[PDB]
Formats: sequence, structure tokens, C-alpha cells
Amino acid sequence: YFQSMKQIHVIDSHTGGEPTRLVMKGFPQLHGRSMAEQRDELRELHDRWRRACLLEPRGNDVLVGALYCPPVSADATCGVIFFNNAGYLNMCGHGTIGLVASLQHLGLIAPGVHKIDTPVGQVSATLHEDGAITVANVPSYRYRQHVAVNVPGHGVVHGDIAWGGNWFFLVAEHGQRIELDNREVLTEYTWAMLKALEAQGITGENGAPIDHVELFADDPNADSRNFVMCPGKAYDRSPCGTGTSAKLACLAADGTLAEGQTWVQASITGSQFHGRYERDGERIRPFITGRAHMTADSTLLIDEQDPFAWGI
Amino acid sequence: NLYFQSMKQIHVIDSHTGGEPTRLVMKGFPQLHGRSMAEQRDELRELHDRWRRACLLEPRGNDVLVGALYCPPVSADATCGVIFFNNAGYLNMCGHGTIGLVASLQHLGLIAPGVHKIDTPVGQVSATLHEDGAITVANVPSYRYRQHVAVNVPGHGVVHGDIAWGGNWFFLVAEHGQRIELDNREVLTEYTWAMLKALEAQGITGENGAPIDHVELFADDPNADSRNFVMCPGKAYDRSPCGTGTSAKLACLAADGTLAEGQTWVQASITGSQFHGRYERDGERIRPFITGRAHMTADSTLLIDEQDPFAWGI
Repeated sequence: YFQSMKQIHVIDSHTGGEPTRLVMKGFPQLHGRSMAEQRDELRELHDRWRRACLLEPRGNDVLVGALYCPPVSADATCGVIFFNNAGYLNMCGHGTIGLVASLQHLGLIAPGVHKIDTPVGQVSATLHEDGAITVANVPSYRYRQHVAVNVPGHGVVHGDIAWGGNWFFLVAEHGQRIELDNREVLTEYTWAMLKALEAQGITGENGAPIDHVELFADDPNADSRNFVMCPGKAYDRSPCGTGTSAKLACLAADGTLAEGQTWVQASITGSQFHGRYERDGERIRPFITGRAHMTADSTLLIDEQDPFAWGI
Repeated sequence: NLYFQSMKQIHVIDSHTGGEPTRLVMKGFPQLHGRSMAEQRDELRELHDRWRRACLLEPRGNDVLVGALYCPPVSADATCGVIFFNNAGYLNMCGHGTIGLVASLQHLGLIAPGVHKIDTPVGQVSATLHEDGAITVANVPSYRYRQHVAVNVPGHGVVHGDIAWGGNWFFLVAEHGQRIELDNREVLTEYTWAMLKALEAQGITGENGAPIDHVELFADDPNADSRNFVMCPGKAYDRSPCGTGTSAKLACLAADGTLAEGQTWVQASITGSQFHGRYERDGERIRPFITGRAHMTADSTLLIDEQDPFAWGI
């Protein structure tokens, strides 16, 4: 009977609490030569597979899926296509940490530098001997500093606007408590803040929407703790790789963090990433280190008689 | 493969009942010495709560999930015992989870169609596995307490609802002003949550002052007798038609004579899943019977990494 249903072999993991569903077998054969072609193929010809994995009931609003692919470039370990319950992603830092940890435990890679092919080019990740993984983030920078926004029901706040692979508004939050049991308040506040930025025409470079907000506060045992609001009104359980890269860019620009020095960023759940940077013109090269842990080895089952087989 | 067994493992079968998911634990929890399900449930809560938490807290679980521990039977009559739980604690009964259990046991080769008795921490629940795979559960006795009660909900003026017990207290509204559609769930959530606050503020309760903690809205449907939206504690909506809520609905239909004894009511949910319901009379109350289906969604080995600060849940 189980043998009768369509099967998808996945390895679920989390990176600082933010989960990754790595698909190792069961999606359709993709004939695209490039990772972008394969991604387009999935989206256009085979989207039910993403949806079965990411929509309810099998998925949720925080999960990212990752399709393992054979490498396309000569020196890459593999290819990957990331996706969530709304569509396809291109890069995904926490998912890449999940991927590399998973591949290690499956016996497919050893410690060292690994190149991973994505739809938008290669990502370099270093698997350390102790199992931590460092992602070379895209070049990051601060676009504007100390920008005012009025947030309905809360008042005026100032933040930096910075690119770390996504656009962020970064706020030194003194008013609200950055603790996990205050998450519903922080969720409503930061979501309102995102909507207020849009309404007030506050954007990244060349009008790009700011679709992430991150709040920072002191922490007794890290350099900082954050609360990160993402698309879909979901907070990041992790310190957020691109968001921490954007923070490093701001710290670098202000001189708060020296080149080569380590910044320890705690998340709302108490997980941590380490980061450091090198300067490169008006930008920085950020390096974000974190860990992933396995949480399930699972055969997803698709009952083709279920109206919700491919997700709700 | 040696690494995947540096890790503690829990074998689960995940399924959903009309969209509402059940995680059935088939192996990996500690041995329980309780002679009864109530004692075993107490054992879990008191001596072994990390297992529930690994399964139901993030990252492995979520707010919608219910877990069910499979247990060897303890009443002589029984196919098995079960203990239900969610990310907050232990439940007693769980109709949708029982449908999940029975469907899962069938697919695992443990049972065949027929009547199956299942031991629970509050005694038995009887479930019929039909030849076509559907499963009928007997809900607790249900009844309407009050009829056509007014509540003022700011932004809506007065709404009327029935107050009925189906295992929980519900306020049941024939909703003509709100669109009962999944893409309108945000608006429906704010409305029903406001309605619960207004009932409380205006002293509208169940029997003996019991708080009403569920609201269900009902509308016409072109392929069912009705479609609903069901608001539950924690500001959560039921993906399914809701077993206890549909039982409360049956009690109101029976009281008004809208549904005849033995006749079937087809209740669609916000997600477009459906249950069937019928009742028999029990003095001034009813015995409701809820029929639905569960579908398998995963056969999974949960893995616990000892080096993981979140191994046992966030």
C-alpha cells in the first residue's frame, strides 16, 4: 500500500531553528542544462511537487525546500533549487547550511570548501572540521542611514537601509522587548513597519521594495539579539544570514566592527550565527557561520485519491 | 548509515483528516508501565514529556498538529490504546486524530474494516472502519443550551447564534454578511475573535457560566448542506469541518427538527474538505456520529541529535 503512493525522500533539518526540507529523490527528471532552466522547468511543468512539499498539510510558512541536483559546473559538489510555499527562491543561506550538513551526514562530502550551483550562479560554503559551515554571502552594503518612518500605532522609528542579498530596514530597538514570548507583539509591529515603509515610499536602491525588517537589541552573551520579519509575515527563527550580512555592512560602515573581527548574532530563539567581513569598495564581503542539525529522514507520501494530495 | 543512528529515532506516520494533521507515533517513545491509558498519559506528562515536545514543538511540529501515541491495547475488547497531545499539552479525546489513527493502522496492515474499540485516557471511543475506507467516530453526547442569542460585535451590530455543547462550547451563527472562503480567513479570524471577546464581555456563556471558546459560522454550499469557518482557542481555525463543532451543529439541527434522526448532514469546511454527520436521540441530548477520511502524508523517522540545543523542541 505505501508502495502504491508516490514517494518523495526528504531529509529535514534546521539551521538555528529555521527548517530546510532537502529533497533527495522523487521529483521529476529535469532536462534543463542550467540551474535556471531546471528551476523554470519545475515552476512551469512540475509545480505540484513544490506544492506537495511546502503547502499544508506537509509544509508550513517557515519551511524552505531544497531540491538536490547533480552539479552542472565542473567544480561544484551539486546543484540546488530552493523554494517555499509562495514560489521559488534563488539563494538561501540557511538552506545552504542545511544542505551541506545533510550531505556530510549522508557521506557525500568531507570538510573543505564546496561550490554549489544555483539558478543565479555559484555559492561557496566551507564545511569546517567541527561541522560548522561558513557561507560566503553576496557583497553587502548600507544604502541609507538613519531614515525615519512613522509606524501606525507605534510612532516614529529610525533605521538603516541595507542590502545583504535581500533589502532590510535595520532598527536599534529600545522600546520593545526582544524575547520569544513577545513574538506576537513584535510580529504585528514589524509587519506594520514593513507596510509603513512601502506606504511612505521608503525603498532600497532604484525603488526596490524593503521586504525584511530586523530589530536589534543588546544581549548578555552575544554582541546582539535580533527579531527578523520576512515575507509572508513569518519571523526568522535563526539570526538570518542575509539580514546578518546587512547588519555587518552597517557595522563596518560605522566602524563598530573591525575587519576580520567576529560578530556573534543571537536570534529570537536563542540560536546564534557568527559573522565577519572583508572590505571591497563601498561594499563588504560577509562570511556567515552557523550550524544545522538533522530533524527527520522522511518518505513523503502522495495519495492520488486525496483532494489535498498536492497541498491545500 | 552509522551516523543516522548516532541519533535517537521516532517512527511516525503523518496523515491528515480533512486538512487537520495527525502525527501517529508507532515506535520510539519510552516504555510505559501504566496499566491504563490514564496512567500512561500521566506517565508521559510527568516522566517523559520531552517526547511530546520533540514531536510537536518547532522545528518538527507546528500549531495545527496533533500527535497520537500508539499503545498496545489494555481493555480486553480493544484494537489498541492511544494518547493524544499537541504543542501545549495532552488532550483527552480527538475525533480527527482517531480517524487518522484508524486509517493509519489499516494501511500499516494492523486492522481490517469493521468496528474497532480504542482505549483512551477517558475510556472508550468507538470507531467504524467502513469497507470504502471512511471512518465513523461516535462523539460525546451533544445538546443545544440556548437558541438565537444576541451578541453585539462592534463593526457588525447584533449577531444571533445558538449556544451548544459538542465536547466544547460553541456559538453557532448562520452567517450571511461574511464570505466563508479560505482566502478571506484573515477577516474571518478577526471577526470571530472579536465575537468571542464580545460574548465574554456581554456575559454570554454555556451552562453554569462555562466560557464559550469556539465560534462557528455557517453558509450555503453548492455541494454540501453547509460550509463552515471554525475559530478555536489560540486564534486558530480548523482546517476540517471540526468533529466537536459539527456535533454541536447536529444538536442544533436535531433540536429544530431541521435534520431527521438517522439522516445524513454533509458539512464542508473552510478548506473544502467534508465530513458526514448523523444522530440518534439520547433523552434531551443526541448521540452524534461523525464520518470522515484520513489520507497518509508521510512515513517518517524523526531524528534527535544530542548536540542540538533544539533537539527536544524550541
